[PDB]
Amino acid sequence: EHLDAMQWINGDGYLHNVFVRWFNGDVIRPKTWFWQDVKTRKILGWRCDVSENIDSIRLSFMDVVTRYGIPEDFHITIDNTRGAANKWLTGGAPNRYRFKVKEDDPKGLFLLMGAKMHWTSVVAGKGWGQAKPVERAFGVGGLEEYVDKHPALAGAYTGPYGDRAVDAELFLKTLAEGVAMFNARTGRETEMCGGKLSFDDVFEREYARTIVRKPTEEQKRMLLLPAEAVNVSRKGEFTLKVGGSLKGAKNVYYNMALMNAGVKKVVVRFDPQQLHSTVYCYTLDGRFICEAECL
Repeated sequence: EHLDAMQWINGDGYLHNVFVRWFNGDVIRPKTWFWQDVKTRKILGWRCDVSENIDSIRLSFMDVVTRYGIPEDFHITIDNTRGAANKWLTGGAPNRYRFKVKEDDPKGLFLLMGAKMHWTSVVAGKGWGQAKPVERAFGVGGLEEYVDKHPALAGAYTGPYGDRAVDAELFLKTLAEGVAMFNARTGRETEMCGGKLSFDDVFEREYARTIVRKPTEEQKRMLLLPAEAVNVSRKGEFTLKVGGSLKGAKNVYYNMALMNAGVKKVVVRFDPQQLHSTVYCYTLDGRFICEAECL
């Protein structure tokens, strides 16, 4: 069969060999999850964190569908043949962000998005080939040249440290630029690129020949993490004591609709990266109420 851009995406992980001082002050080795388009080899999204966990899988996917939309025939692969995604397929401590996070099921969420999940290197019934490229350079490993071995992180690079540790902000900027350069690099030796184009070129060309649908706000919000219900004061404000892997803070959120309505408790959906600005409030039974701004 024929393969469209975005029709089949591969999820892969990467344990970085660089010591980084994270937002909470701890010096750790970051782990990043990447979603890659199988046809063009373009990296479409990622999330990096202190450890391997489902949160990164779930949130990087959200980034991909928000940015490119959802194709009508969508295949997703997380090759756990040799148990390589095992640590990633594990919900972290329920209090990894200090405040407690509600236990839910991401698997259910993907299937609802209209994604056919696969746990092997191939898609049954289609002669599309394999998820991971045979050429290490066309996959996630090819990024070590642009990231882990970038001159700027050389002091913190350990290879396959409180004084050497580089800042989380510098590492994350370097990661984002390495991904950009990996995609834009021309002269790619693949069928689509013919030794001339970059992954970006072929992706832009083929993506324009694909039929995708944009995700609704609700869909996008269902991929956000659910925190255990917090109380709302009479003023329509509630608090989240942020911490764990994130920089400690006692965040207070607000929205008029919260007081001028009926609720005492509310379930908060959030993106760890946006905790500082906007979260989404839901009733204990799941009805969306409104979004709240960090005061």
